[PDB]
Amino acid sequence: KVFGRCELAAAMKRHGLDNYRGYSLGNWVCAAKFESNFNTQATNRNTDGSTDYGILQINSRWWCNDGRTPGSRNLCNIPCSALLSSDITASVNCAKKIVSDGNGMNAWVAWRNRCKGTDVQAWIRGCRL
Ligand SMILES: [Cl-]
Ligand SMILES: [Cl-]
Ligand code: NA
Repeated sequence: KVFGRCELAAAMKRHGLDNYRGYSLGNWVCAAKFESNFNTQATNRNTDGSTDYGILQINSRWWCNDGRTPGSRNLCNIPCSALLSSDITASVNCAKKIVSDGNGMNAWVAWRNRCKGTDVQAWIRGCRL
């Protein structure tokens, strides 16, 4: 599913991401914009053989099992394919564990390079929340 900006902001808010670990909603929307263009079906293979999945491009290296990432972990206890669902629950629930992992949203390299330190509130401006 490809979400509209405000539609995903509302879904993210409902699932508890607004100010989760201190990150206002626009940070979550901005990260999703640049990680997947708001497409729950996005996937992207990494050079080490791991794959990123979903609206927040969660990596199989640590967080989910895809049966093809040698030596990886499944810290979120879920098959990576669950992160591609039109239902964002798993992506949100696993992103909550990642952002609680000590590095905050720096875990998402696109957030660090394209959202951090910017006016992220613009990503939810105008949305009914
Ligand atoms: Cl594996
Ligand atoms: Cl933090
Ligand atoms: Na894995």
